[PDB]
Amino acid sequence: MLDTNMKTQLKAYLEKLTKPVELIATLDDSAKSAEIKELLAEIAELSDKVTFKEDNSLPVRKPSFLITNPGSNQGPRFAGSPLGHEFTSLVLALLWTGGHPSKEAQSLLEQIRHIDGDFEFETYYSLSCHNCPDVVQALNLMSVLNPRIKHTAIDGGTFQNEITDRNVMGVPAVFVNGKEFGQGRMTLTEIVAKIDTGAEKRAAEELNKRDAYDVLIVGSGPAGAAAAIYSARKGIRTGLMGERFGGQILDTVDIENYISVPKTEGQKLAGALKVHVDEYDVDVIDSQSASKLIPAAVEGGLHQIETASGAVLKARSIIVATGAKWRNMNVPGEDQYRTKGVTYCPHCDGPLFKGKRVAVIGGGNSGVEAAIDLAGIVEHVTLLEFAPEMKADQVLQDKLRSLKNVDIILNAQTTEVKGDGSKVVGLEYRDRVSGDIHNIELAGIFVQIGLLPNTNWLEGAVERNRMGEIIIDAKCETNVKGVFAAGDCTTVPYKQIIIATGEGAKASLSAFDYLIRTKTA
Amino acid sequence: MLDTNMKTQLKAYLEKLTKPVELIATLDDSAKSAEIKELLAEIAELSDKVTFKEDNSLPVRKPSFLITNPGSNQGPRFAGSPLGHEFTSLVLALLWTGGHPSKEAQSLLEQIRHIDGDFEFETYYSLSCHNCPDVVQALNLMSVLNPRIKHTAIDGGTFQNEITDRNVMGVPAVFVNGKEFGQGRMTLTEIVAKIDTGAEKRAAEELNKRDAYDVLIVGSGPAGAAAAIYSARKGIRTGLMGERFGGQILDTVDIENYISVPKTEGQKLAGALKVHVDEYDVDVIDSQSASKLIPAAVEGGLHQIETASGAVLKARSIIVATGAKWRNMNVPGEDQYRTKGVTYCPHCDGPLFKGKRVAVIGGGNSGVEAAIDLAGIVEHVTLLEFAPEMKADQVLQDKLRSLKNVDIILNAQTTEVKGDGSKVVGLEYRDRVSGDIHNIELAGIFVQIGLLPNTNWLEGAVERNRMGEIIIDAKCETNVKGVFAAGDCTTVPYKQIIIATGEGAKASLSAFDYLIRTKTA
Ligand SMILES: Cc1cc2nc3c(=O)[nH]c(=O)nc-3n(C[C@H](O)[C@H](O)[C@H](O)COP(=O)(O)OP(=O)(O)OC[C@H]3O[C@@H](n4cnc5c(N)ncnc54)[C@H](O)[C@@H]3O)c2cc1C
Ligand SMILES: Cc1cc2nc3c(=O)[nH]c(=O)nc-3n(C[C@H](O)[C@H](O)[C@H](O)COP(=O)(O)OP(=O)(O)OC[C@H]3O[C@@H](n4cnc5c(N)ncnc54)[C@H](O)[C@@H]3O)c2cc1C
Repeated sequence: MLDTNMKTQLKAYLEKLTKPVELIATLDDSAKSAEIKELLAEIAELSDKVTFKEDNSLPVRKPSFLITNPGSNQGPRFAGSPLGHEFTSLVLALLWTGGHPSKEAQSLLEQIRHIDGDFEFETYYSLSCHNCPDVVQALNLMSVLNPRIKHTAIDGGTFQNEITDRNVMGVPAVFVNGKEFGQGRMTLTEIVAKIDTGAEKRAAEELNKRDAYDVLIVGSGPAGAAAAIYSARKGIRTGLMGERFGGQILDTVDIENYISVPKTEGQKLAGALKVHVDEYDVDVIDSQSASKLIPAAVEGGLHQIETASGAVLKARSIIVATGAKWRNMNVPGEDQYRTKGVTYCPHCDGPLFKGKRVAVIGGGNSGVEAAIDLAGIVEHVTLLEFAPEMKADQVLQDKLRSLKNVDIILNAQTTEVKGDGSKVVGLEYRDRVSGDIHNIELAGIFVQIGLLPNTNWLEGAVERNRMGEIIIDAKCETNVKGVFAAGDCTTVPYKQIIIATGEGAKASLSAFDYLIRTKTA
Repeated sequence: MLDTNMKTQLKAYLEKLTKPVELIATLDDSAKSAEIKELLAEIAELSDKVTFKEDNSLPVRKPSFLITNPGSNQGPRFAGSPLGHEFTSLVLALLWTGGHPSKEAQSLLEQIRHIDGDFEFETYYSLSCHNCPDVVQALNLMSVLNPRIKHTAIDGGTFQNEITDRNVMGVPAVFVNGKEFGQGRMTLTEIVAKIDTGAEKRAAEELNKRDAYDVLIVGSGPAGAAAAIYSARKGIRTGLMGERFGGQILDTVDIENYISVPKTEGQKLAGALKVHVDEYDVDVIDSQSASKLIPAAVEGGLHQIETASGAVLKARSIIVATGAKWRNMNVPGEDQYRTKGVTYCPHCDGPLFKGKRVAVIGGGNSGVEAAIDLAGIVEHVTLLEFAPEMKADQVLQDKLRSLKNVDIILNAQTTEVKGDGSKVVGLEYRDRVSGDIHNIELAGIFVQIGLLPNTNWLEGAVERNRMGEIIIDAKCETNVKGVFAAGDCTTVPYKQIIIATGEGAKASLSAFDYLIRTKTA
C-alpha cells in the first residue's frame, strides 16, 4: 500500500524509535480489512521495534487498529484506511508512541499530560482531505500523552454509515463523549483550551509561574507605590504585591497635608497613585497577603515571599511596606461615624476642630501629647484613660494637667459613640470602678490607643522593635541584606502619607544600590 | 484772660509738671501784645515751675511766645492769641514741655523723636475754629519731641496780613519749609507718614521688629515648605524664611517622580507649594539669607538667626532646610543646555534617555553608580574622569569596566557642551595629560561632580559630616536641642523632592514635640 518512496521514508523515521511499538488490529472480511492488514504487516517488516498483532474479538470498529506499546492499551486508534493525507499522521503516531519527541512546547504537553478528566474523542476524516491531518495529529498526540484522553480517527470513506447517521457534512469533524465538539482546522492549543479551561483556577498557581523579580515590594499603600515608581523608573523588574492597592488612604475622605495638594480625597489620591505606578508597567498584584519571608541563603541569592494563598515569589531584593493597623475602640457608633468625627490622627484632622469640643481616647504618650496639641486650637479636650493612671511620661502628664481647657478622666471606658445620623455629637462612657455611666457632648473623638504594624508575619526573620516596627536605618536597611522597609510598618517616627511616600523612594534607591553592588559577577 | 474756671483747671494740670517751663514772649505795642503779656503773667502766677520772660529783640513774629525749658530754645511758638479753642492746645504744650506724658503710642513718639531732617512748620488757625486744635497739638508735640522739627501756630485773627498774602482760605492750614503742606483735620500719624515716608527702608529693619517664632524654618524649598505647612497646621507661630521660595525645583522643567503626579513642571509645583503654605498664614520671608545661628543659652530659651541683611530673628525652635548647590562643570554651553540635555540627576532624568547615548561627568561613587544605572536603560554611556584614576569603590569600578555599552575616559576635562540651538548633540573634552581635544556625540550629559550643602554658615554651631551635610537622626534632630534639619542639606542619603518633603514633615513634627516638652513652666 506504501509505494517505494513512502517505504524509504518510513524505514528512516523508524530508526528514530527508542521504544517498541505494537499495532493491534481488529478486522473483518472486507477488502478494506485486507488492505489494513497488508499495510500493518508491511510496516512491521521495516523495523524490529514494530510488531503487528491481530485480535478480532475486541469490541471496536472493524477494521481498526490501535497504536501502543507492549503491555499497554494506551494510544490512538485508526478506524479504516490511514493513508492518503493521514499517512503523515500515522507516521507521527508511530514516532510518538516509540519515544520520538513532539515539536510542541513542553509546557503545553505537560498540561495535556496532567489533564484531569475522561475524554473519548472521535474524528471523522476522508483520505483526500488536505486539512484533516493536523486535527487527527493533535488528538493522537493527546492520547499518547494522557491515558484518560482517547482518540479514534475514523475514515469516513470506510464508515459511511456513521457519516450519514451522525450527519457529518464536512471534515475534519470531531466528537467528544458522544457530543459534537468542533469542525475544521483547530489547533492543539484551541482543543486543550476547550477541555481544560482554567476556569476557577487560583491566582496562586499563576503567581508560582512568575520569574524572579529584581525588587518585590510587599504592601501597596503610598510607601509601596512610591517604591514601585522609583524602582520601575530604573528599568528593573519590579513587582508590587499587596492586600489592597491604596492602603489606609482608600478609607479616608479629606486629606489636607499631602504636600502641594491643598485638599484631596483618599480614593482620588489612591487612584492617582495607581495611574503613576501603571505608567511604568510595574507587575501589580492585588488581594494577596505575604505570610512568610524566607531570607536568601547567600548574598546575591534570592529572597522568597510565601503568600497566604500558597504561592511563593522570589526576588533579589525585597521592600517591606505593609503599614499598620490603627487600633479601634470597638464600640457601637465607632464605625458609623468614621470620617464624620471619629478620627485616629491628630496631625491629619486637628485643624477641622477649631473652636469645637473633642475627646482623646488613650493616656499613653500619643494620647497625652495629642491632647496637649489639640488643646492649643480647640475649645475643649477631654482625655479618657481606661486604666487607673495615665501611662504617658510624667512631663507630658504634668503639662496636660496644667491646661485650663482640658479634663482628664481615669478608669474610663467608652461604651458608645453618639451622633445625629451624620456626625458625632457626643460619647458615652462607663467608670470601670463604680460602673456609673456618663456622657460628654463633643464634635470629635481622636482615638489614640495604639498602632499595630503589619509585621507579625516577619517574626524571626526581620528585627523588630518593642512595638513591632521594623528597625531601619536612614537608608531603610533592615538586619537582612537585600531586605529594606518603608512607611508606617517601620521605626519611622511619624505615620503620615507624605512621610511614607518619601520613605518608599528612599527604600527603592537603596535596593537599587544593593543590586548594583551584589552583581559581583 | 482766663476766667476763674479756666484758671482753676490750670493750677490743677500744672501740678502735674515735673520740669520747669519758661514762656518767652516777643512783643510789640498793640493791645494784642498786652493781652498776651497779661495771659503769660497770669499763668506764671499759678505755679513756681512756670516763669515768664520777655525778649522783644528776637527776630520773630510780634506778638509771639515760645514754650520751652530753661537753658533751652526748643519747643512750640504761639503767634497771637492762644485762647478760644487753642486754650486746650496751650495747656497741653505746657504739660508736655514740663514732663507730662503724651497719650500717643510711644512707638510713634520714638519715631518722631528720631526723624532725621529739618522741618519748619507753620499752622494758621482762628480762635473760633473747632477743628484746628488737634492739628496744632500734633505739630506742637512734634516740636517738643524733636529739636529739628519746629512749629509756630499762628492766630490768623492777629496776623491777617499773612492770611491774605499766603491766600489761606480755610483753616487749619499748614505750611512746611515755605511750601503748603496740607489743610484740615490731619492726624499725627498722617503728618509723620508725609515727612518720614519709610520709602526705601530695608526689610531688615522690619524683620528686627518681628516677635519670636514658635518655629522658624530656614530655607523655602520643598523641605521648608512641607515643614511650614505641618507647623502652621498646629496653630503655632510659624516663620518661613528663604532666599528664593521654591528652591531647586523652580529651575527645573519636567518632573515625573513627585509621587501621585505623573508629570508636572518645576515652576508649577513651586506655585502649588506656595498656595498650600499660604492656606495657613505662615509668615513667609523671601530674598533673605541666614548667615549665622546663635544657639539658645538655655533649654526653653530662644535660638536666633542672623541674616546677611543684618536682621536678627528669634525662635523657640529652628528647622534648617537650606538644601544644596549642585556643582557645575563651568564650561561654555552648560548653562545654555540645562534642561535640554544637561542634567545633574540620574534618578530624575534617566528614563528620558532610553535608547540614547549619554555621558556621566565624575568618577566618584555617584558618577560610577550613575553610569552603571544608566547603562541598564540607555544605548551607551561614556564616563569622564578628570583625574588619572576613578575615585569610586573598587567594586563599582570593576562592575563598570565589565559593561559592554560603556567607555571610561580618564584624565578627561570637558571643555564645551555642544548642541544644535535647542538640545545637546555632543561634548568636547581635553586629555589633561597630552592636551589633545576629542569629541563625543551624545544626547545627554549627567553631571555627577558633587553636592555642596548650604551649611557653611552653620560651621561651629551644628555638627556636620565630612561632606558638609547636617548630621540628623531619624527624628531630624541635630546636636543642638531645639534645632532640627530636613532635606538635601542633611545626611538624608538621597536628594529628591518627594524625599525632602517627607523629611520636612518629620522635622516639623519633631519641633512640635520639642515645644510641648520644653514648656516645663
Ligand atoms: C482614617 C485615617 C485617615 C488618615 N488621614 C491621613 C491624612 O489626612 N494625612 C496623612 O498624611 N496621613 C493620614 N493617615 C495616615 C496615612 O494613611 C498612613 O500614614 C499611610 O497610608 C502609611 O502608608 P504605608 O504605605 O506605610 O502603609 P499603608 O497605607 O497602611 O499600606 C500598607 C498596605 O499593605 C497591606 N498589607 C498589610 N499586610 C500585608 C501583607 N502581609 N502582605 C501584603 N500586603 C499587606 C495593607 O493592607 C495596606 O494596603 C490616615 C490614617 C487613617 C487610619
Ligand atoms: C536641575 C535639577 C532638576 C531636578 N529634578 C528633580 C526631579 O525631577 N525630581 C526630584 O525628585 N528631584 C529633582 N531634583 C532634586 C530636588 O530639586 C531637590 O532634591 C529638592 O529640591 C531638595 O529640597 P530642599 O528643600 O531640601 O532644598 P532646596 O530645593 O535646595 O531648597 C533650599 C532653599 O533654601 C535656600 N537657602 C540656601 N541657603 C540659605 C540660607 N543661608 N538662608 C536662607 N535660605 C537659604 C536655597 O536658595 C533654596 O531656595 C532636581 C535638582 C536639580 C538641580
